[PDB]
Amino acid sequence: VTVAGIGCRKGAASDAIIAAVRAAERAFGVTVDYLATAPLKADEAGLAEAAKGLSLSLEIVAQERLEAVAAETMTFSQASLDHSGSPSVSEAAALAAAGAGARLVAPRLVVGDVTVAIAMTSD
Amino acid sequence: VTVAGIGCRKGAASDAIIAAVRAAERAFGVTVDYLATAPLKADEAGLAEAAKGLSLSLEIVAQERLEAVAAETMTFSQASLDHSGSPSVSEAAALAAAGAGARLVAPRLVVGDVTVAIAMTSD
Repeated sequence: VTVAGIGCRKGAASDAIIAAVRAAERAFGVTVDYLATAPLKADEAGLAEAAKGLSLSLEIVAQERLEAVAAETMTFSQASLDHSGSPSVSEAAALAAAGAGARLVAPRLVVGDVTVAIAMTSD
Repeated sequence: VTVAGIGCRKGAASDAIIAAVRAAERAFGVTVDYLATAPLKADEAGLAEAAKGLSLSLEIVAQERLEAVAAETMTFSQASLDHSGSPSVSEAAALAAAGAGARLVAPRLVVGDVTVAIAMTSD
C-alpha cells in the first residue's frame, strides 16, 4: 500500500493536484492507492475534487496525529524518513495515513506549487 | 478501533456535526477515534471543521470504494450490517474506513439532520 501526502497553497485547482500526483507516479515508478493531507486551510475544495478525479480516498489527518508521527520519526522511527530530523507536513500526513511502520520511499516532490510525499507501508 | 460515518444535508454547521458525534458516543457507549464520509457535495467545510473540533481524522471515501463495500455486505459479509440488504451511504463509509472485517455495532442514528453510523473493526 502506497500513500501520497498532498500539500498546496490556498487556492489550488483540482487539475493541478491531479497532474502533480500522476507526475509523482511516473517519476518514482509508483502507483498511489490512497491520498492524505494536513488540516486544510482556507481553500479545501481543490484537493477533495482531485481525489474524486483520481478516484482515490482522502485522509485529512488531525494535527494531534501529525504531531505524534513527527515525534515518532525523530525518536526511534528515524528510518521512516530519508532526510535529517523533522518530517514536513505532507511527509507526516502520508506516514500517518500509511500507518505503522511506513517509510518514505521517494524524495520530496513539488510539481507547480503542489507538494507530493510518497510513503509505503509494511505490507 | 471505532469509526463514525457522517452524512449531512448541504449546509451543516460544524457544531451540529460535533453535537451529533458526542450524542452518538453517549447513546451507544462508544468513543469515536476516527471519522468517515462519502464524497462531499456542495457544502464540505462544516464536516472538515468538526473533525478539527473533535480532533479526529477524516476519511473521504471514494465512490468506487463505497460501492465495493456495499457489494461485499450484500454477498458474503452480510454479518457486517444489523439490518436487511444494502447499507446506507454513511454505513458504507464507516465500514470502508474501518476496513476488514468491521461490523456495524449501533443502529442508524440521526441527530438534527446529521446522520451518524458507528462501525467497529476486528481489533
